[PDB]
Amino acid sequence: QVVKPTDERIIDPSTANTQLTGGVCYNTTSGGNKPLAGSPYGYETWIDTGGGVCSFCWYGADQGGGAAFKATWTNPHDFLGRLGYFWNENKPYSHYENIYCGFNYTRSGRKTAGDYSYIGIYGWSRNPSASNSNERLIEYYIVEDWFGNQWQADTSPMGINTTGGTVMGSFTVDGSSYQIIKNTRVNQPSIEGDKTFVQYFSIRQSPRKSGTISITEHFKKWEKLGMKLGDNMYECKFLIEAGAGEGFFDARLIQFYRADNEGNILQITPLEHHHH
Repeated sequence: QVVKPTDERIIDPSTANTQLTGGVCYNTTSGGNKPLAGSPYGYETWIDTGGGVCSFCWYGADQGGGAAFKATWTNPHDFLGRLGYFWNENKPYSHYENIYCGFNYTRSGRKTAGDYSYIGIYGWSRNPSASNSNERLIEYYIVEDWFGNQWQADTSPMGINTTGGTVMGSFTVDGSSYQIIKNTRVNQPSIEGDKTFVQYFSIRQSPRKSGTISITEHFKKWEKLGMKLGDNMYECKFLIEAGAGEGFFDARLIQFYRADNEGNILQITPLEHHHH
């Protein structure tokens, strides 16, 4: 019986379409999470110097929901820029309760991010007590949008031809069905070095550029399908990933908040209510 938060600090994503200015930009790999001053969030950049130049700019603590960013890339090799909650505190996802992200962005069009690309929520979690050694580390995506490619429209959701792995099931939340995929990465790079791990994906069947993501509902449905996250969630951040191409991403809103089952706010940016 989870009640949607209605708190006045929550920015309606559908009309949060005012261009932001005064970004602070990072053009190089950050080497993991880096906390931001005056902010609950941290950023990470993966900018591969064997490929092209990228830029990643945070719009700061006092506008756009506190987590808005802009990114540009020029023929990268798998650029990832991300910003949001960083945890790795040895607490399960359920400790952080009901997690929401309100977003609104523009981006470049179809075929401007290479053959694969991802926009949405991203992170990792650790489950060392899993019987299956392959499932003790988890990388996860909730995919709201992407840039399509030469063979598929950006209006058409990606499938397992992009993600790899196996369709485990589906559910409906936040106005769309989501396809749930599980993939095993065999001796691939990770936050624990090169090893076998699993990826969980929720793919939004109707892609979109603004709205609200009920993140915890994804964690819950993954868990009911046997896709366990374990007792140490690493992070929960908004992501732009571009395989290649020449494009941009520019958020007018990224707003994380957390709330209990009654809907009451536990954490939110900005912290204070809106004097005239």
